Amino acid sequence: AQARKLVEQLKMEANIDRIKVSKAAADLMAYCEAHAKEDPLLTPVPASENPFR
Amino acid sequence: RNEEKAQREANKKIEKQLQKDKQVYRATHRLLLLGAGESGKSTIVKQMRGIFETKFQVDKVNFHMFDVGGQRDERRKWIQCFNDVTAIIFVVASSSYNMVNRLQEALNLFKSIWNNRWLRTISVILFLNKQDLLAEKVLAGKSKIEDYFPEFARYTTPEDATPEPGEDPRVTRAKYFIRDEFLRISTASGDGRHYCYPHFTCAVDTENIRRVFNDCRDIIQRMHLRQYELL
Amino acid sequence: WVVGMGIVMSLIVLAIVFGNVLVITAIAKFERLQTVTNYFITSLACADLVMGLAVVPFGAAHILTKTWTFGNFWCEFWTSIDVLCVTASIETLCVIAVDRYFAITSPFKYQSLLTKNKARVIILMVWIVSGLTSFLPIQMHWYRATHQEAINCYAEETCCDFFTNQAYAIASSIVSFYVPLVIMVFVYSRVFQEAKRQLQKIDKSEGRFHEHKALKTLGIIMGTFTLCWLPFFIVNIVHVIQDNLIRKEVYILLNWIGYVNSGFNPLIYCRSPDFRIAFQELLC
Amino acid sequence: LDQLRQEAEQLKNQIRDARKACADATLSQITNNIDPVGRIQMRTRRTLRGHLAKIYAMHWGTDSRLLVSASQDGKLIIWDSYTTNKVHAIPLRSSWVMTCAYAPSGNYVACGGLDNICSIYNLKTVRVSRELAGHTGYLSCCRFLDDNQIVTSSGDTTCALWDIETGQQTTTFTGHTGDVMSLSLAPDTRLFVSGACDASAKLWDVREGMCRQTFTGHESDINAICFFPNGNAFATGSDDATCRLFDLRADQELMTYSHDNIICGITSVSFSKSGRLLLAGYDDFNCNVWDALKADRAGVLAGHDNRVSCLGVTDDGMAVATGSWDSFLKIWN
Ligand SMILES: Nc1nc2c(ncn2[C@@H]2O[C@H](COP(=O)(O)OP(=O)(O)OP(=O)(O)O)[C@@H](O)[C@H]2O)c(=O)[nH]1
Ligand SMILES: CN[C@@H]1CCc2c(ccc(O)c2O)[C@H]1O
Repeated sequence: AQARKLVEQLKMEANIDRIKVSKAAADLMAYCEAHAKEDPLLTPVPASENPFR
Repeated sequence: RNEEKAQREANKKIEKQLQKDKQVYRATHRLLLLGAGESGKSTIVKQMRGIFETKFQVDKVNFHMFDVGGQRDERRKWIQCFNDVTAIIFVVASSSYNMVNRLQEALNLFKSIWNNRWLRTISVILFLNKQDLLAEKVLAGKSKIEDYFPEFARYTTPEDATPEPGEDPRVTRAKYFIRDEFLRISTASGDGRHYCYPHFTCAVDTENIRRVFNDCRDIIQRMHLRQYELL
Repeated sequence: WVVGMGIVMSLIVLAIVFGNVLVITAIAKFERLQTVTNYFITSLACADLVMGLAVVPFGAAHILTKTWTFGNFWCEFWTSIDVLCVTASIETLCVIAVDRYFAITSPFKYQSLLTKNKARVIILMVWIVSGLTSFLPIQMHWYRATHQEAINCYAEETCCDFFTNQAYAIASSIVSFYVPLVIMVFVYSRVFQEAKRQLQKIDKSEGRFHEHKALKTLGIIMGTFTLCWLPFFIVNIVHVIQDNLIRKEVYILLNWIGYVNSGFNPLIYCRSPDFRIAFQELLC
Repeated sequence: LDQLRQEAEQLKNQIRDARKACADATLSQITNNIDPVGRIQMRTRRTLRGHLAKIYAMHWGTDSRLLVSASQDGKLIIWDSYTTNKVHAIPLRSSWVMTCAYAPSGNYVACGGLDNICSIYNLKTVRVSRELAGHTGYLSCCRFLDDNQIVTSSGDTTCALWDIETGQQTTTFTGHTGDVMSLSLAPDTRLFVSGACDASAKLWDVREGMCRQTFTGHESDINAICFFPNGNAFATGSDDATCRLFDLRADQELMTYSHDNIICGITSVSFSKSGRLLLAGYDDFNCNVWDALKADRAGVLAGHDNRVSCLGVTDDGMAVATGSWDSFLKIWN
């Protein structure tokens, strides 16, 4: 009943495709390394360019 | 050049308005109305007059009340927003000691509210409502307290307790027994920060507006006395 | 011998300066401590710091060397600043007592009656009244004495003493000590009555299931002030009415016992947990 | 009937078996040869005053200059970070507000609270432009998906997608059990997540209107959630003093951030521009900075006299702002 929707809904979550954890970790590490030099919080900027100084 | 001059006027106007509004914010005292089901909050607030508000003034003092019956929920998480109120008003139906039990649920609710982490320093003004139906049930009634609360059988009225005029001893004994169970929870874990103020009010009574005023004044006086280490 | 007294005086000066500078720094640095009541306390701390940095060291030097080695103008300035500090370090206590009285007896109107605007006006008025009875009668020669010893000592620039006529001696005492004393007594009596009534209410309400703190607090607050300052202002009036009743040494001793009160105010008015936490961080 | 309830479990297990077979290693094992970023010290730059009561919400502007904030005295104030001078002061009909938002185009501002009504204001005309009603509980968050449609989550275990022009709900999301505390939109504004009060986070589809995944890692209420810049991960902060980084494609968590000296809940979570530093606000009146790749603490942002209840990072990644119950806003850098 209400359960049937629940059964149907849960069955829906079963039929998906999953990738290995190593691939996801490699992708996250690659993104973080690629954009590692374009943020001020990690790498401090010269005091001239800081607008709050 | 012109930008700073333009911004200065706006800043000055906003600051002046905030300075004006600070006084009216500080003047008013906020209360919270919280009661059990079928207790009688509506008649009390009506006699006083998803959210309901009320503003009233006594002796040139502004009070401003908050009913929260809209989001009534089994689980309360909006209780965090109310840690800055002056007092909490609790309305409980005294005559419903055998129906649905209901008084046990009310006592559990009071115990849960009392020991909340965010409401450690908030007092409670307690109105034991429906005072006439209780007398009607007690005076020659089929159902008596000992049947539902076993401890009532041995209990007797305090000697120093002062009964009202023309009151049967049985009614007074039951009425004080009901109050004792509520005060027992408060005295257990108070530790001096907050107290409880029991009262006996019906629907017809109209002097509650003075009781709330006096209790708020006493609460503020006790807070100020304790702050300076004299109490 | 002389050195031991010298050794003490240094400890007194160090304590008086250190406590007050710590209190002022703690109040100034932290945002939480700013309050309407904390303006009076910082005014008192500033007055005590001025006293302990100005009048105690020069007086100690004079008593050790037994001869004033500065000019007449300098010791006149010293007398004026000493009287100013003494008469400004008591009306602040009176104002604090009155503020507590308003806060306790009239809780609803406390917010409206005392605001950040009125506190500055009150402090300025108190300081102006204090400086009106110190510099005006001393820089002008209205307070000077007439008898032979005083006029003989006035011209000499080696010794600077304190000789006054009856009028100034009585008037300064009335302005500085007794008027604050009666106000503080009446205020604390009313405050004690309020606490007694509230304890009676609580005991009547919930005595079955379950006055010392107020007595101790009032006792310390009144006793420190009265014991420190009361004996001096009796002999101050006495030595004028009676010519030879009181010697010089007893007068000097009572006066120096009076100065010690400036070293106990931080230990009395700054025992709140907020102050303790604030001291923790600044200290460490 | 009975068979149907029984029928479901073979399904729950298949899910568990698939997730267990998917895992091959832990994120810590791979992320072990990276040089640490080192100790990080942040200093206060600006402090904004003017709120008479405690603060619940704030939201940085799209231009990285302006921001909005709400307080329990019933007042919305728009600031200017550079010059620290107020711009607007909008009074509120109800004194209880729990959230606020700021339009991407900088033309509208939304706010809602304990009354079950969402309000919208027009900055460039300041009068109420639209009021949205239909929820049966208090609101918790609201985000402008665009200039014409807003998505909100309420305390009645539902979320909705509104239409400002007509004022009626378009799609309704259901499936949660307890209250809903927070949400965040994807960078492409096609998917959004939520954090429920029953220790579960779900990934929704805006266009379809149906749930796609569910994560059940935590143990207590989930109070905040933030979405990874890449778009394939998100971080949740619960009331049991832990943070977790999940993954949509792997459909399971990777790392956890916890320490033995804290027993306080977490009220806010945010990322940096590059996704390396994860900032969380605690009930100990201070803030902590983590390392998203190593679970090693890298700094503390202290200075607030009461609990931290709001946190945000500029779109240009120049500064981070904090709000606390002490009615003060601080700009760190
Ligand atoms: N005998 C008696 N009846 C009362 C009293 N106060 C309220 N009632 C009755 O109790 C009924 C229900 O209480 P209401 O006054 O409606 O308050 P309520 O909104 O039901 O209270 P909640 O359900 O707790 O919100 C009303 O129809 C009243 O007639 C009282 O003092 N004495
Ligand atoms: C140098 N000692 C002075 C002498 C007289 C005097 C003092 C303080 C307050 C007064 O009102 C006085 O008249 C003493 O501190």
